[PDB]
Amino acid sequence: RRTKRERDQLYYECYSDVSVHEEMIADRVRTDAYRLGILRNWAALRGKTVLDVGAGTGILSIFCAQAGARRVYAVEASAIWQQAREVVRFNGLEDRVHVLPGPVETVELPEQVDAIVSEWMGYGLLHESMLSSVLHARTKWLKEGGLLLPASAELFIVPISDQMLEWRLGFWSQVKQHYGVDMSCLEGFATRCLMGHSEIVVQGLSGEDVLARPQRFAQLELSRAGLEQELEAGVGGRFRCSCYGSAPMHGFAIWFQVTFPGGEKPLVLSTSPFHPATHWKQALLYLNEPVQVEQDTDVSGEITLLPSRDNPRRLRVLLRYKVGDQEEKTKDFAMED
Amino acid sequence: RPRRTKRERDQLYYECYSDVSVHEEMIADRVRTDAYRLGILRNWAALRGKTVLDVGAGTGILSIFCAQAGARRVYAVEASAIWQQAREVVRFNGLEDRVHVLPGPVETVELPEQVDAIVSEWMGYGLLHESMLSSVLHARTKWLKEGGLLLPASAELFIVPISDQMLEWRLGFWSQVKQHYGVDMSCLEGFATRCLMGHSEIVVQGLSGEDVLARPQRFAQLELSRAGLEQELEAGVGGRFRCSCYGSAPMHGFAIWFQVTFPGEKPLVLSTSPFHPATHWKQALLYLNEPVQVEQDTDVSGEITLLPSRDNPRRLRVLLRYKVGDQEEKTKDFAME
Ligand SMILES: Nc1ncnc2c1ncn2[C@@H]1O[C@H](CSCC[C@H](N)C(=O)O)[C@@H](O)[C@H]1O
Ligand SMILES: Nc1ncnc2c1ncn2[C@@H]1O[C@H](CSCC[C@H](N)C(=O)O)[C@@H](O)[C@H]1O
Ligand SMILES: *CCC(=O)Nc1cccc(-c2c[nH]cc2CN(C)CCN)c1
Repeated sequence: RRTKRERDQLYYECYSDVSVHEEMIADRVRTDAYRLGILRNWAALRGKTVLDVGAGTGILSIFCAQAGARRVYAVEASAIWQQAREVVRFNGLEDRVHVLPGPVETVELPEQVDAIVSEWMGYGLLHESMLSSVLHARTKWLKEGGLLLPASAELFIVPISDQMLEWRLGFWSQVKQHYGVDMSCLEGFATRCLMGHSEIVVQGLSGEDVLARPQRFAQLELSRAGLEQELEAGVGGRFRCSCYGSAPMHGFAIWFQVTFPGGEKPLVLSTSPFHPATHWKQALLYLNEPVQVEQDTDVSGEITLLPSRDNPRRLRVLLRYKVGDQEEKTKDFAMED
Repeated sequence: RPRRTKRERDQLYYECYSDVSVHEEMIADRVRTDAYRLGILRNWAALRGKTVLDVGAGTGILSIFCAQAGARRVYAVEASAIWQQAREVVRFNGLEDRVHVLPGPVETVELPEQVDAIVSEWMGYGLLHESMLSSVLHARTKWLKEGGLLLPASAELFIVPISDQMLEWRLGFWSQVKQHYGVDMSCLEGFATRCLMGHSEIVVQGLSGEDVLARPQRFAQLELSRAGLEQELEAGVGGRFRCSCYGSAPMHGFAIWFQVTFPGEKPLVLSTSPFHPATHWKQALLYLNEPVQVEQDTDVSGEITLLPSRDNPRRLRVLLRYKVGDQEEKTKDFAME
């Protein structure tokens, strides 16, 4: 029964709480990437004007002030804007950073800007669907030739064997050795419960969980004309890879990176399991049950990321896949609550 | 609260026990599962050739422990769909003539006879969350023979003031931002305090000795054979407490926890204390709206009541009144997260 005004109310109220901003600012990989991406673009920002789309606690806007921006419009729709105003005033930057309450779509800036900065990425890159707000701002408020930070995003997929899941499935066969009762027969049940659902699971993996070379399946250049329409229809594509070895394959992980223009050279913020952990972790797409793979087992497929039917802020993933000689299968996932 | 009928609430409660994760967590809790295993086997003399009712058999584990103790017949009653898994575990262990899995609530299930003993793991967070105890007492009245065994036989509830070191780290986070990022966010401590302490939810979290500010106090004792215990549960259980603080510390509120006792041999105690080995129950934390500074010998006293919530009688409510030093008496009314 959820309307657009109610959905947006609930979405923004979630960002009014401290925990989510604590988690974001405690993410050093994330927050340093933005700090360093901003400072490397000093030449484009010094004396110039910036729009921070979704300013939160104000931190990115203040990085921009510190890079030399003449003025920063810190726009924020959640009640956290009040915290941002307090932080700006506390750092003595009222004259340089103007906190503006409300959605960026309807906010009134006194001028167009030279640059946009935004941390808009959700789980699986596109959960929350905030990118359309950034693009709306770009069209409405960014000067011709202005700077967009980050400037692009890329999506990757790979087959995985999730070590933690494997222990959880193996648990039931270990009951006998712990307590002298054989519960190995609940393995099928544990599998139905943990793998047989159609939810995207957000969980951090290591490189040892990755079974093949990761494949890029989409590239999003934020300045590309028609990107809004692509997001609505769905982004993605085909992939193919070969497994390294014997492993119980559980499904796929997806992740992203975003890239900032260089000064210097281009800075990449990555959420790969081979790279230092971030609060995004990776987004796991589990098969209904494990499939044993071997060295050189072919894994192919096709994936589309799109907004859900009944909630446009909820990521949906449509997956088609083939593991070795098993027939092609499909699975339709939605982001877990 | 959005209105649900009794039948609907009960259905949602049992459906949550139909999933593997809670049973994995319970069985992985070695402290819990070995307490019952040993509590049952120590009572071999009262169980040899005798009949047992397992109230809320789940995956069937306690019922099988009872059969292993020499029980002649065990009735494994389970209202959640997990009864199907119990039935299969029993068959797989070759115990189908001794352990009989019976589906449905213990309140309406028909046994062929009264029993010599009841075993049940009925304890929720803060002991009484879920309100399962009344079902065990219902089964005692209806099915347990006069002089019959009850496992466990009693429960006790404890309270102590705490300085949560983890919470103190989270509140101090905003003062550490300048060091990492060159942006001063120390002014958000107040906001973080309102968010993390100002709510009225019971927070379930594992503490240790370093978090405890005084000698723990027992505030209630529940003897399961006591007449009219059912009525006490509905009216609320609890009592007054007092203690004296050990040293200087920001007091954040209180922790409560419980233990239950099995008849011996000597008597086995399953404890959920922060000074004892960790369990899945952790402790239940009752935060004040903001920290209060205490000193050595600061008097902390009050009265605490645990009772069903009004809208959901399976949700634990806690009525607390307390006084720290010469601060005025305060009250706070909590509900389980
Ligand atoms: N259309 C919109 N207009 C304004 N703010 C928005 C928005 N959509 C999302 N937001 C806000 O954008 C923020 C994304 S999280 C990023 C917070 C902050 N920039 C930081 O880096 O720490 C949230 O605070 C959310 O409420
Ligand atoms: N009134 C009732 N009748 C039957 N089962 C009940 C019940 N109230 C709760 N239960 C069940 O009691 C169990 C409590 S959890 C304990 C599970 C199992 N005995 C073990 O020790 O691992 C749950 O499976 C729950 O569904
Ligand atoms: C499933 C119904 C329900 O809400 N149960 C509930 C609520 C909170 C936490 C748990 C839980 C989580 N892990 C294990 C358990 C059960 N545990 C508290 C022991 C119960 N006898 C369950």
